[PDB]
Amino acid sequence: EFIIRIPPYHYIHVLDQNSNVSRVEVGPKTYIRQDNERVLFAPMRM
Amino acid sequence: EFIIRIPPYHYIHVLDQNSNVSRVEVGPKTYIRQDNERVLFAPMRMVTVPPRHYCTVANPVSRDAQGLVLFDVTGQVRLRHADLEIRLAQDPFPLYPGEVLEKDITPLQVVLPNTALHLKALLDFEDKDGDKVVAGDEWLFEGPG
Amino acid sequence: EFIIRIPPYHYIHVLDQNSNVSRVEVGPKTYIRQDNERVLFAPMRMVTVPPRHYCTVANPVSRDAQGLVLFDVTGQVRLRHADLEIRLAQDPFPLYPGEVLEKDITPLQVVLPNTALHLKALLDFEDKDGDKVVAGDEWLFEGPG
Amino acid sequence: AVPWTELLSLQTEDGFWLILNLNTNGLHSFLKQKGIQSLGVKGRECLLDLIATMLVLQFIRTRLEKEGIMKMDIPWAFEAIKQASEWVRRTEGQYPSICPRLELGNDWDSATKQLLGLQPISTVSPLHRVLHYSQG
Amino acid sequence: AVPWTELLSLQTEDGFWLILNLNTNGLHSFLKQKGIQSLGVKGRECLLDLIATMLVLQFIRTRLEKEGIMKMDIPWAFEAIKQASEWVRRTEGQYPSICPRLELGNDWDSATKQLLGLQPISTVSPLHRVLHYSQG
Amino acid sequence: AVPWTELLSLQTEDGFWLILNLNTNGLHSFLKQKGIQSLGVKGRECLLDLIATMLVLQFIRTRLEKEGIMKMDIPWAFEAIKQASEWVRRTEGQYPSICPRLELGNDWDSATKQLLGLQPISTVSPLHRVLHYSQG
Repeated sequence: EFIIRIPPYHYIHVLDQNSNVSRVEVGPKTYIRQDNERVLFAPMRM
Repeated sequence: EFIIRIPPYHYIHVLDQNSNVSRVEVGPKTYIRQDNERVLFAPMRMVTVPPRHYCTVANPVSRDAQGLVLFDVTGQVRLRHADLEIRLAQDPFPLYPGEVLEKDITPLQVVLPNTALHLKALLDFEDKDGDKVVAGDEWLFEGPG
Repeated sequence: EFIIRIPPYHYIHVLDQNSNVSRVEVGPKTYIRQDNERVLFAPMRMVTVPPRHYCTVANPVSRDAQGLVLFDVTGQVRLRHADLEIRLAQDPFPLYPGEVLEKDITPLQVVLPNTALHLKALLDFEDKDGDKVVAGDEWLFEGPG
Repeated sequence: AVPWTELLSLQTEDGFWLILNLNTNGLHSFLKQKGIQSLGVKGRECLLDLIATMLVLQFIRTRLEKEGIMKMDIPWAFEAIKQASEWVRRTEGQYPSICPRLELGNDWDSATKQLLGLQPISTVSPLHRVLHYSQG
Repeated sequence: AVPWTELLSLQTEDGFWLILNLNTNGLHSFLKQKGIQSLGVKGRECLLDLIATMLVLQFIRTRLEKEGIMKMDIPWAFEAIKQASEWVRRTEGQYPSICPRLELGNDWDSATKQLLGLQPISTVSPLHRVLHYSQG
Repeated sequence: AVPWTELLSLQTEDGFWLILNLNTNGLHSFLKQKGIQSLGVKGRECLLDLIATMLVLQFIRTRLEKEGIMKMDIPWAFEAIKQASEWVRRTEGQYPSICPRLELGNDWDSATKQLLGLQPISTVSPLHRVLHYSQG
């Protein structure tokens, strides 16, 4: 669950549950979330 | 689970799972943790020590010239490893994480008149008289005190 | 498996399978490995040594004039093979890979008064007095120290 | 109805002293912890003989007070009580205040009666591991 | 009810000393590890005889204190106790402080009572492999 | 309960020394490997008789210490022990430090007790093929 691999030209939304604030991460990057954070859905294409 | 009510003169330890760093919260306060954080145990009393008594705590707090608790760059507390510090009568201090209460509240011993104590120096130190007390030395502490 | 949480004053060893090279990570930090990498074992405590105590570790760390850990060109740590180094009271150092903790935390021995130690030189060395102590020599270490 | 002739069998050849019903090994451990080795081996044995003699005297005096009756001096043991009093009133003067400094009591009445186990002892005193260690 | 006549059989021809119930081989290993060969063979045997004699004296004194009763000097063994005291009070002066330097105790009471096994020993002392090695 | 009269049968005609329970052939191989032929045949036999006599003395002394009791000088063997002590205290002076140089121990206590097999020997010493070669 914790490991998030964003393919090139894809994005996700992850929820900061200490702030109730969501945000996007883009790019051909790998992502690691926190305990508080929660990725909303699977990596969809930009 | 999320609601934490610290009674007056009590403390807990809570673990920052984004840093693997634990910390104390004291006082008559109410506490709310995060999703990442996890309180380790139920609120236990800040240990108090009466007059004519003492205790020793393993791994004491590293402090400055004024007695402020020194911290790490990573939010951790600064200890002195495998040492023991003897604490006299004072306010109900808390126990910072990574510390064990080895000696309990034990009384200061009274030496009766016409009776003395045989004391050995375990480690080389300097006494308040002014002599470099080498380890292995022997002492004669007598008196009614 | 991928998430690695190193507690404060703990370490692990992880294997770079693209280089067959292992390495230590210390500190109160969190760790994420790669696909190639593999953590060897669960996070164990950096071994601490109190005062009036010592330990010996097989295959010690090769160091520079300042005590920095020397490394190999291939990312490996520089050892000194089949040697033993005796470490006195210090901070909780880690054990770099390829090292065995042979002697545990054992106390510095005290010599009672009117009693001495019979010491043999196993290997030719030079003592702090200034004599070339050839192997096979015998010693008389007496004292209350 | 304690064995009395067996008490007459345990009279020593100089005049001092399981029938006594007391934890002797815990008492030796207590007196060793209080530091009785700083008197010599002769002084240690001379003090243990005094403590044992006064303990037997307090036991017999509690027995006689339950019947109703340095002043101990029945026809069957008048000689042993007499030589015990003549021993004690000579050997006590070498050790003044040895009952507080070994932490047994104020005087010999307090010390031997609190070690005899017929009176309760307060909680602030360290005399708890001599009467309750034998109850295991 | 220890065998007493068999204790009278083990009186030596000079006046010193399985019935004692003590690990003797582990005790020899402990005293060898503490370095008793640096006294000569004569000095080693003279010290072992002193340690064994004082161990038997502490055993008999614990037996007599459980009954209630350098000052050891019953009619059936007064001569053996007398010659043992006359031996010990002469041979102890050659070895002052031999109980701390061999790491058995402060004085002979502490050393012989902690080797006798009737009192518990603290954990920082190396006296654990003499009373617990025989429990296998 | 070792055979004692059979030990009295093995007293030699000058006063020196399977009942001993020791690997004798492996001991001869060990002492030959340590180079005992460089002393003459007379010196070799004089050293083997000393080693065997001290081994029997350490065996009997371990037997007497388990019962509790150059100073060895029971009525049934006082003459043999006396002449053995008078032999040993004369013949030991010819061979100083023969126990380290043959690699058996520091002194005669260490050497005869580690060869007797009642104490464990450290692993860095070459004394392993004398107590474990007989266990096959």
